[PDB]
Amino acid sequence: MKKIFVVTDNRTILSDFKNIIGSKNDVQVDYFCSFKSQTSFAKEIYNSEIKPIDMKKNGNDLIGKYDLGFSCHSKQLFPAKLVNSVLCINIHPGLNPYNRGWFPQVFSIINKLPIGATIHVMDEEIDHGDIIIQEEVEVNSFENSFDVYAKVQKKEVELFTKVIDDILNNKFTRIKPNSEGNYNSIHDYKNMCEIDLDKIVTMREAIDYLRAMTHPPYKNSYFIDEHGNKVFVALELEKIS
Amino acid sequence: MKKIFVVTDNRTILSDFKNIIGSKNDVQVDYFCSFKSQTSFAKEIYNSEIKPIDMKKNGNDLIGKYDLGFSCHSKQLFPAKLVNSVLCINIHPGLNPYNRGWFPQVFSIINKLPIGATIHVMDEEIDHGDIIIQEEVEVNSFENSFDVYAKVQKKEVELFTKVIDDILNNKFTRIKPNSEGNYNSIHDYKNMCEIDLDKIVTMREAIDYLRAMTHPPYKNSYFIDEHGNKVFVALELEKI
Ligand SMILES: Cc1cn([C@H]2C[C@H](O)[C@@H](COP(=O)(O)OP(=O)(O)O[C@H]3O[C@H](C)[C@@H](N)[C@H](O)[C@H]3O)O2)c(=O)[nH]c1=O
Ligand SMILES: Cc1cn([C@H]2C[C@H](O)[C@@H](COP(=O)(O)OP(=O)(O)O)O2)c(=O)[nH]c1=O
Repeated sequence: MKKIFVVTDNRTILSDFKNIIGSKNDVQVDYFCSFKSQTSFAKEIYNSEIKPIDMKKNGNDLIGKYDLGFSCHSKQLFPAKLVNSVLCINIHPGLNPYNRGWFPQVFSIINKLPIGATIHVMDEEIDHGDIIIQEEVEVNSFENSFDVYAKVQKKEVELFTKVIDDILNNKFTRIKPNSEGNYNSIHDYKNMCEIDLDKIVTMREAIDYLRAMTHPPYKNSYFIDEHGNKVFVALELEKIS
Repeated sequence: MKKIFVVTDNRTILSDFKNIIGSKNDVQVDYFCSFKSQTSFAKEIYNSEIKPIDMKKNGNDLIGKYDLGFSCHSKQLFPAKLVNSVLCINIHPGLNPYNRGWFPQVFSIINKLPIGATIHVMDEEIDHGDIIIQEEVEVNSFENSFDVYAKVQKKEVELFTKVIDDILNNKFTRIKPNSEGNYNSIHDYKNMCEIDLDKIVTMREAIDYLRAMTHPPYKNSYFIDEHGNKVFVALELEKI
């Protein structure tokens, strides 16, 4: 009777996991989310389908109570000794080791490194340890950050569905990542948000930039005009074929 | 009793002109439209508030019956015999002589020549005769073609309200354009609509181009991608 914890701040992921994991024998599972997340998850917390936790403070208190941990779309990072003492697996919206860090799909639309989904064993470093399973996702011309994120998310759930048995059976793939690849900080993102009106680019590049920064309902890219107006920009694309 | 004819394919222009002209004395006004609004105007047709006409063919059959002609957001050209037969005045959504012909505001957002409304006497050429009155409108950074056009169309009506009494009394300002300006044909406009993915531009330029091509509900600018899907693009801006 494996005992499992799952940390997420995503409703859709929370719902998919429950589905996949609740289907399984010999499994008990507690679900946690973050404190920043008290409202998004107000009906479910109150029903206690999930429970806030400060992983920074108290993550290490789950040592000894669980056999297996999962992080999927989780606002928080797991403490080292938790990760070094319990098997913790991350289900991640990018293709390690490319565009590790913040908003992988945004950076992929711009810099053309592969994007996809990875499930990997957690280590002390971010998006860094043994890969269990991962798959690339196509970026089409007509897609923005939101469409690519949504393909990635679905691939995530399909890949976890494919490997959850092996993991609960504690016999599963572990492959070293092939290079260190690259990381993008939240500051790297923030520096791209302000459009530089004088920057020289092809139309291809302006479009790829505008679509990479388009993800309803967020407001991301902007310019500051003459009169000091702050104007946010988003792009819409439609395939007519 | 001054006999006037008005040609439009726009509902709000139609009821605007009804309101303005309809508050004047000693005028009798007939309204016309293209056969292409037959359906979209059917209810006004049945109430004889307006009546389609095929200008190309039978426009000249208006010769002799009116003292004064107006065109405003019509789909049709007045035939030239009708033009030289009576005073015909165009109420026009551009600032003549800049960006005459197609979608003035779209070219102006890109090429920066002014935009505005112009009320002008019609001659045989397009967007060309003596200017009665016209006024520039501003293009702010956050506006697309829809936004600017709406401002221009509001201005058209304003200007017309200001000069209709003069025109009715047959003594109104007519100045010649300061130059021949420039004209943009359908061929110019269509070419502008296909994006050149390889063209080098500032981001200012990319954004001005795309906002100039944004005009809900239409789909205007597009690129052909590597699989030859035709992809239409539009931009949203939001001053915060
Ligand atoms: C905050 C924010 C998000 N987005 C887009 C791009 C992101 O890839 C996507 C989802 O981000 P999110 O914060 O909605 O939701 P998740 O990916 O659901 O978020 C969680 O998992 C991530 C791995 C963590 N880094 C986040 O802290 C955590 O909240 O939404 C934007 O376009 N603009 C934004 O300001
Ligand atoms: C027909 C069409 C119009 N437009 C925009 C540009 C034109 O300035 C604007 C107005 O033309 P239109 O809506 O044809 O109506 P009316 O003569 O009643 O105004 O719509 C497009 O952007 N694409 C199109 O295909």
